[PDB]
Amino acid sequence: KSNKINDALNQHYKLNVELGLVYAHYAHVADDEFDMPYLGKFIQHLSEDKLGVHKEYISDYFKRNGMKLKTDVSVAVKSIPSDAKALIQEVYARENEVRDHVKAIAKLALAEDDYESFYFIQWYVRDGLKDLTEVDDVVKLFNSSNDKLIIEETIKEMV
Amino acid sequence: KSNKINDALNQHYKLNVELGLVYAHYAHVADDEFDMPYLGKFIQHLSEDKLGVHKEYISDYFKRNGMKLKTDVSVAVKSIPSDAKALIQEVYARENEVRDHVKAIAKLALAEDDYESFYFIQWYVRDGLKDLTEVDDVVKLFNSSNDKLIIEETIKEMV
Amino acid sequence: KSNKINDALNQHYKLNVELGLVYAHYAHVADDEFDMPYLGKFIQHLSEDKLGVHKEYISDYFKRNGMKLKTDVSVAVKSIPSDAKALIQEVYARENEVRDHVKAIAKLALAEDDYESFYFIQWYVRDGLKDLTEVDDVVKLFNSSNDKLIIEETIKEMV
Amino acid sequence: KSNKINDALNQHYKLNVELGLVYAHYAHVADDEFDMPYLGKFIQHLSEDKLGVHKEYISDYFKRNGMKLKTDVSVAVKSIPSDAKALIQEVYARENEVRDHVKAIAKLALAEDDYESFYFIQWYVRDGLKDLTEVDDVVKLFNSSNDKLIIEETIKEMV
Amino acid sequence: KSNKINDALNQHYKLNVELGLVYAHYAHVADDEFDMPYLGKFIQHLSEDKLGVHKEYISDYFKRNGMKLKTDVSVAVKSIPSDAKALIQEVYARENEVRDHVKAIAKLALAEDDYESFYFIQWYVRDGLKDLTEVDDVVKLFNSSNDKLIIEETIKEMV
Amino acid sequence: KSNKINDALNQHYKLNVELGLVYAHYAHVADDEFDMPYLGKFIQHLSEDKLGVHKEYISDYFKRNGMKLKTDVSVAVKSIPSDAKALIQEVYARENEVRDHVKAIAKLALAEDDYESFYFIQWYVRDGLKDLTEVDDVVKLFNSSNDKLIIEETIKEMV
Amino acid sequence: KSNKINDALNQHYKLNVELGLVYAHYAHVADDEFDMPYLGKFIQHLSEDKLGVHKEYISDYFKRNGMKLKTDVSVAVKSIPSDAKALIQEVYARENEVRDHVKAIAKLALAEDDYESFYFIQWYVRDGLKDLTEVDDVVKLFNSSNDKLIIEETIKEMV
Ligand SMILES: [Cl-]
Ligand SMILES: [Cl-]
Ligand SMILES: [Cl-]
Ligand SMILES: [Cl-]
Ligand SMILES: [Cl-]
Ligand SMILES: [Cl-]
Ligand SMILES: [Cl-]
Ligand SMILES: [Cl-]
Ligand SMILES: [Cl-]
Ligand SMILES: [Cl-]
Ligand SMILES: [Cl-]
Ligand SMILES: [Cl-]
Ligand SMILES: [Cl-]
Ligand SMILES: [Cl-]
Ligand SMILES: [Fe+3]
Ligand SMILES: [Fe+3]
Ligand SMILES: [Fe+3]
Ligand SMILES: [Fe+3]
Ligand SMILES: [Fe+3]
Ligand SMILES: [Fe+3]
Ligand SMILES: [Fe+3]
Ligand SMILES: [Fe+3]
Ligand SMILES: [Fe+3]
Ligand SMILES: [Fe+3]
Ligand SMILES: [Fe+3]
Ligand SMILES: [Fe+3]
Ligand SMILES: [Fe+3]
Ligand SMILES: [Fe+3]
Ligand SMILES: [Fe+3]
Ligand SMILES: [Fe+3]
Ligand SMILES: [Fe+3]
Ligand SMILES: [Fe+3]
Ligand SMILES: [Fe+3]
Ligand SMILES: [Fe+3]
Ligand SMILES: [Fe+3]
Ligand SMILES: [Fe+3]
Ligand SMILES: [Fe+3]
Ligand SMILES: [Fe+3]
Ligand SMILES: [Fe+3]
Ligand SMILES: [Fe+3]
Ligand SMILES: [Fe+3]
Ligand SMILES: [Fe+3]
Ligand SMILES: [Fe+3]
Ligand SMILES: [Fe+3]
Ligand SMILES: [Fe+3]
Ligand SMILES: [Fe+3]
Ligand SMILES: [Fe+3]
Ligand SMILES: [Fe+3]
Ligand SMILES: [Fe+3]
Ligand SMILES: [Fe+3]
Ligand SMILES: [Fe+3]
Ligand SMILES: [Fe+3]
Ligand SMILES: [Fe+3]
Ligand SMILES: [Fe+3]
Ligand SMILES: [Fe+3]
Ligand SMILES: [Fe+3]
Ligand SMILES: [Fe+3]
Ligand SMILES: [Fe+3]
Ligand SMILES: [Fe+3]
Ligand SMILES: [Fe+3]
Ligand SMILES: [Fe+3]
Ligand SMILES: [Fe+3]
Ligand SMILES: [Fe+3]
Ligand SMILES: [Fe+3]
Ligand SMILES: [Fe+3]
Ligand SMILES: [Fe+3]
Ligand SMILES: [Fe+3]
Ligand SMILES: [Fe+3]
Ligand SMILES: [Fe+3]
Ligand SMILES: [Fe+3]
Ligand SMILES: [Fe+3]
Ligand SMILES: [Fe+3]
Ligand SMILES: [Fe+3]
Ligand SMILES: [Fe+3]
Ligand SMILES: [Fe+3]
Ligand SMILES: [Fe+3]
Ligand SMILES: [Mg+2]
Ligand SMILES: [Mg+2]
Ligand SMILES: [Mg+2]
Ligand SMILES: [Mg+2]
Ligand SMILES: [Mg+2]
Ligand SMILES: [Mg+2]
Ligand SMILES: [Mg+2]
Repeated sequence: KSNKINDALNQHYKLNVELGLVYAHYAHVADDEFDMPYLGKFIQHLSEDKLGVHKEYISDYFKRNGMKLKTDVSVAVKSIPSDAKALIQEVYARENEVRDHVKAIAKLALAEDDYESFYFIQWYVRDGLKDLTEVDDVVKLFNSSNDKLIIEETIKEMV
Repeated sequence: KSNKINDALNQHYKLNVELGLVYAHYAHVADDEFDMPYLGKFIQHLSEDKLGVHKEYISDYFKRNGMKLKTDVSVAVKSIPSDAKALIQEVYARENEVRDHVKAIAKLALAEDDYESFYFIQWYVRDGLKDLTEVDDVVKLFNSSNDKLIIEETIKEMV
Repeated sequence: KSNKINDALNQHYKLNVELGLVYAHYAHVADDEFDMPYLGKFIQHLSEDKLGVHKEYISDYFKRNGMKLKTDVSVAVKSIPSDAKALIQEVYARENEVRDHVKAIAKLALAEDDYESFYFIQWYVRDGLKDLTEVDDVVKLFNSSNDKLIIEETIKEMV
Repeated sequence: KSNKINDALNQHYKLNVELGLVYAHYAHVADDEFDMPYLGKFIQHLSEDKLGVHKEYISDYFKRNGMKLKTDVSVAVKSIPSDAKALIQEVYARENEVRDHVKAIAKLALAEDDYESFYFIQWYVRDGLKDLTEVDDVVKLFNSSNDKLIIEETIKEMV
Repeated sequence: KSNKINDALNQHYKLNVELGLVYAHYAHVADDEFDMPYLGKFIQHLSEDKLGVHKEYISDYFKRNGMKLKTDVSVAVKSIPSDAKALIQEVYARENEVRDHVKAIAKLALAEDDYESFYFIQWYVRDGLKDLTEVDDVVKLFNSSNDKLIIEETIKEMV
Repeated sequence: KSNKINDALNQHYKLNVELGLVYAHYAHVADDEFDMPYLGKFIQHLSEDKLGVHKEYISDYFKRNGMKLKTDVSVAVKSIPSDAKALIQEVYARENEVRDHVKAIAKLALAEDDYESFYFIQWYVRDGLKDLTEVDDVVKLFNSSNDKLIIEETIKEMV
Repeated sequence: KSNKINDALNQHYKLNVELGLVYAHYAHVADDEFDMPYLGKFIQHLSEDKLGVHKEYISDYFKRNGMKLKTDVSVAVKSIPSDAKALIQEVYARENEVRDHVKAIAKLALAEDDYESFYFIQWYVRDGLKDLTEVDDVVKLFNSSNDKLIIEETIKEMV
């Protein structure tokens, strides 16, 4: 097993956990402070996504190839974006950074001739683009209407 | 809303998140290092429990009564118990401490005449005893047999 | 049986009856004067709630523990809020006062060592918070959009 | 719209509310003090009848023809009939007075050439006679047997 | 675990066992000596209630919190009430005393900050009032009719 | 009716009640102290057997033939066997004594030419042998394996 | 088509055939000599896997891209591992070597810009890790218990 891939995947595990905890806070704020419970449910589903399969796939993959899991988590939510559009724009920015880290891991697996890892990362390559697409669709709405309740209703059909 | 109850519930939110992240690591170790995948699935279900409804009930309760959510999370898993029995014994110890914190919150709600909070905490009072009972049943097995595969098979029927 | 609990529960019976009659008027006004029939149906359901189980639970509880029922009802609706948002804001204020009276009854039952009464009041402790949450969700909409028909459509899915 | 019909219908709304609150008390007393829970359920159904459709039909009719609703309610139950037969005899007397008020409203609608109102009142003309028939059937039983449990059993099949 | 709560719950276990054995005798006598087999089945169901879940909940609760079970039972039925009404009146008296013991245990749990115990006792707080209500409904019948077969038939529908 | 049969059956009623209360304690101890919850459920089913039909058949038989029921119960569980095998061995000993008392009642019924009683006792003659067979099958396991969890699993299929 | 990829895939075809024939022998020995028929069925399923789709996918892929199939097979099973744990440990070693050959083919396809081949090999990259995981799970059991029949029973649920 590759130590650099092991480290890179342990950092991605850490990123998904910390992002998931931030999104859970953002989801609470979207509902409570911004009166957009469907925006909150959208962000909450992203939170459970990062804290669910996004982190468990890595821990399960480690079991198979003899890599070691590291749990080292530090996250504090110290400021909140000022309104709902800024809130989901901040979610978009974090999701775009996820794509960059995933790209680095794919590049490294090919450099290490670690084709089991390149394969494993394929899911994340795809899911990074679709999570970002789902978020971008929501960011769209805030530039498409000035009525929070119209946006809310549109979110309800986007699940 | 009570500031002391708000602080006490924010600390319990923090405890459930951090416990959930530790259990996820313990579940990985139970399977990978100790060859007890059903012990791992038992601990993993506890992890999803703490990181799921145990934390979301608090955030949802805050939305209703005007309390504020705090996300301040710090956890590192720096040593692992040496074998499976010590692993689940350590889970038992953490679950027993949960009962003590839950008791303090119930006592405080009555002191504050905060009966909505005393009510909310009732679930946790009960779930604290049953989570501890489920864990204690697993600790039982390691003193009841010296065969890991017998214990494993018994865990598989305890879900 | 406690005379003070009996008096406190008889006043709560009186409050639920009088609130129910006011809400029935408010529901009529929401539909007829303000053109918001779904706001009216929301308020009408609150009216039937107070005039239904909220009052009958008390009368039934009295049958069990030997307390006496008092019927002494006086209510006149002499002014109406000027628009729909003020109408539902006034409903919110009344529902928040209900929480305070419920809290006093819980405190008194513990003071009297009347644990059957503390138990009975638990439903009301919970229902006070959820009725207030349902009303607060509707008050949200009037600060989320300036289009009565958008608010109306959003109410129709909130039942 | 007719002001006299509006006033006459507002008084009938007031009568149905106040009668409904009295019957709810009578139903409680029939069960608790007189040991006739089925007599109580009979009277309770009359209570929900007056406090339900009997009052809501008027408020809904007002929405259609531009009449105004008045909520002005004053009722105290200060004495209770001494036994069950007197209790249901008192219910009969109140129901018979309802017929007289309904008759006055029908007479007035014809005098005003208000045929929408004469039509609306037709339901009440009929329901006044059948409510009084249902009550009279129960009053029958107390002159037909001296055994409360026989009367109770007969009430249970009369719904 | 609290020693005083342990003792108080062990005495309640003892009370439910001894009451259950007395009711089983009373049920036999209601059928055989008093010709009221449905009164007997009513009392027999109370007997199985006390000797069933009323005692097993305590023993199961002890397993969870580390309290010890005591079995110390002494009961002799040395006199029987003279007729059926006195028989069920005596059942009522015993059930009313159960409420008082349950109240003492709830008061003690709050005094000990034993919120798991206060929670456990909630069932008994409620069941004490409803068992007493069921018995009181049967005592009602003996003051409502002088015909044992009418009372019997009424009991058959009260289960 | 025979006075000696009446006395012999009243003593058997007393034996089944007292045995049932002891088994309920033994079942609690098998689960809590010995970590054998399925052994506990086996013993608990024996407890409900003695406290159920084993005692009610006698009380019902008395109703038919004019014998009198006596309730005189005295039982204290003052020592517990030291381990699970001794626990079920003690259950076996008590069940074997039941066979001897049942035999004495059958012998007495034939001596009294009480053929209704000899018939009634036939069930007990049979059930005495099968209850003892069920218990003996469990005692078998403790001499067949030294692993409590293997024994536990075998008990789970023996119901 | 690449001659080096053609040669590398023809060697992998040869490896899967020869491994499949060895596993078929090992499966026979696991059942017959070692009394572990479920271990035998596990190894037999691996045998049919290598001799089935693992070899036919290659021959079918050759049909599509114009590569030539070579059949050149030489295998003799001349010694058998001494016990069951050594038997499955030897299976593990062979499966781990399969991963190395699969890795070389993936590396070569990228070197040849043969992306149809890199794609085809992806299945094998994944199946190499899961076949090795399935085998490793069985090797686990021999270090988890010293009872062949416990291991056998555990294998039966692992299919
Ligand atoms: Cl941070
Ligand atoms: Cl690889
Ligand atoms: Cl830490
Ligand atoms: Cl409160
Ligand atoms: Cl007023
Ligand atoms: Cl109480
Ligand atoms: Cl009045
Ligand atoms: Cl007209
Ligand atoms: Cl006694
Ligand atoms: Cl507690
Ligand atoms: Cl004794
Ligand atoms: Cl005979
Ligand atoms: Cl060879
Ligand atoms: Cl290509
Ligand atoms: Fe919400
Ligand atoms: Fe996903
Ligand atoms: Fe950070
Ligand atoms: Fe903005
Ligand atoms: Fe995702
Ligand atoms: Fe996704
Ligand atoms: Fe829509
Ligand atoms: Fe729409
Ligand atoms: Fe739609
Ligand atoms: Fe596994
Ligand atoms: Fe749970
Ligand atoms: Fe920490
Ligand atoms: Fe250890
Ligand atoms: Fe839980
Ligand atoms: Fe739980
Ligand atoms: Fe087994
Ligand atoms: Fe099994
Ligand atoms: Fe099984
Ligand atoms: Fe309308
Ligand atoms: Fe409700
Ligand atoms: Fe008022
Ligand atoms: Fe306004
Ligand atoms: Fe409500
Ligand atoms: Fe409600
Ligand atoms: Fe719309
Ligand atoms: Fe819609
Ligand atoms: Fe819709
Ligand atoms: Fe009743
Ligand atoms: Fe009607
Ligand atoms: Fe009046
Ligand atoms: Fe009279
Ligand atoms: Fe009517
Ligand atoms: Fe009617
Ligand atoms: Fe009938
Ligand atoms: Fe009948
Ligand atoms: Fe009938
Ligand atoms: Fe009978
Ligand atoms: Fe019950
Ligand atoms: Fe006694
Ligand atoms: Fe008497
Ligand atoms: Fe009960
Ligand atoms: Fe009950
Ligand atoms: Fe009859
Ligand atoms: Fe009947
Ligand atoms: Fe009937
Ligand atoms: Fe258990
Ligand atoms: Fe049986
Ligand atoms: Fe004894
Ligand atoms: Fe022993
Ligand atoms: Fe039996
Ligand atoms: Fe049996
Ligand atoms: Fe089995
Ligand atoms: Fe098994
Ligand atoms: Fe089985
Ligand atoms: Fe075979
Ligand atoms: Fe396969
Ligand atoms: Fe070879
Ligand atoms: Fe070996
Ligand atoms: Fe394969
Ligand atoms: Fe495979
Ligand atoms: Fe099995
Ligand atoms: Fe099985
Ligand atoms: Mg390279
Ligand atoms: Mg206080
Ligand atoms: Mg006090
Ligand atoms: Mg005219
Ligand atoms: Mg205190
Ligand atoms: Mg003879
Ligand atoms: Mg190249």
